[PDB]
Amino acid sequence: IVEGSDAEIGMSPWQVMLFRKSPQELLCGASLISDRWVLTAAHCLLYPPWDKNFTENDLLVRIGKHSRTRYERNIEKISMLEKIYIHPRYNWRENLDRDIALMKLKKPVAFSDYIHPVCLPDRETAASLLQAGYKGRVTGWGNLKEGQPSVLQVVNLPIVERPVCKDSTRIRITDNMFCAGYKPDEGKRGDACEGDSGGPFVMKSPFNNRWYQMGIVSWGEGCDRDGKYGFYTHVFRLKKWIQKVIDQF
Amino acid sequence: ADCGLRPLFEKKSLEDKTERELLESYIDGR
Ligand SMILES: N=C(N)NCCC[C@@H]1NC(=O)C[C@@H]2CCCN2C(=O)CN(Cc2ccccc2CO)Cc2ccccc2CSC[C@@H](C(N)=O)NC1=O
Ligand SMILES: CC(=O)N[C@@H]1[C@@H](O)[C@H](O)[C@@H](CO)O[C@H]1O
Ligand code: NA
Repeated sequence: IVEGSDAEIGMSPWQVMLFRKSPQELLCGASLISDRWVLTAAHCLLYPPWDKNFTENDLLVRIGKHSRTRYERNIEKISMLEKIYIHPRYNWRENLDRDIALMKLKKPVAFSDYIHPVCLPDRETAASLLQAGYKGRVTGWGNLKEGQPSVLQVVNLPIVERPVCKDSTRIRITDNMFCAGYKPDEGKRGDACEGDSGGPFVMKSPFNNRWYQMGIVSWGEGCDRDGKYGFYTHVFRLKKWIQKVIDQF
Repeated sequence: ADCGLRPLFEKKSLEDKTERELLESYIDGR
């Protein structure tokens, strides 16, 4: 996270760390949506241009952590993964369209004060909240500039108009993504950086006070560049794929 | 049916340090 701040303890109880098994290396953010399903970005698992094709064997997730350094005894958990599911129409070649992946935990995790699932956006929350000018929140342990934090970092960022997202890049953007971040003339900064990929973009509903995950940190041109915006997988638009996978398996 | 409600904040009627900035963007942001 760039230009964020330290999270309060338990501020993001749905946070998940995606590690490569060996050498043990922090790869990405992720999010807990139930006692055994974790949401992340497909490109955290499959990106050929970096010779990246992980399987369930290669990875672990750590849940409930707060300080990347400190080992939080009796607070943090570790889970191997049973299977991973990349969206079939994931398009890594052209534009990272449908940058979304599900990971099933080998054994379910126990909820606690520090481990709690986020909501998937329903149709009503999606229509009221996912609008330009409304701010969401991004969290992760990625780089602080384009420099690794101890404690989870958090930043709030507004959603940007779709025409403005399109004109910021040559990439062919789709309705399965949205972009967020401040504009150069709004005098505030902030963005997700590498390491933060696959982490959640959440918004708190004023209707019922729950937090919903509207986005997955997907791509951007560097980090926190003027006139550039973070791009986020549009979680609600891929909810039926999420639901078809979870019911199936 | 318990998603989105944080043990250490919503469940304790405690507000985190920056969530108000989000609520206010619903007023000012459009
Ligand atoms: N989420 C944020 N807001 N901020 C952090 C973004 C870091 C940034 N994006 C990634 O890490 C995403 C993917 C996953 C692996 C690296 N990816 C990129 O090159 C993807 N691309 C878009 C793209 C999509 C599909 C096919 C090709 C591309 C072109 O590349 C980002 C991009 C967009 C426009 C112009 C240039 C770039 C490359 S810029 C440096 C590069 C790197 N070497 O790290 N990427 C990043 O810095
Ligand atoms: C995506 C790719 O390039 N190769 C994968 C391979 O890594 C995986 O182990 C196997 C499962 O079907 O086959 C392909 O899906
Ligand atoms: Na920017």
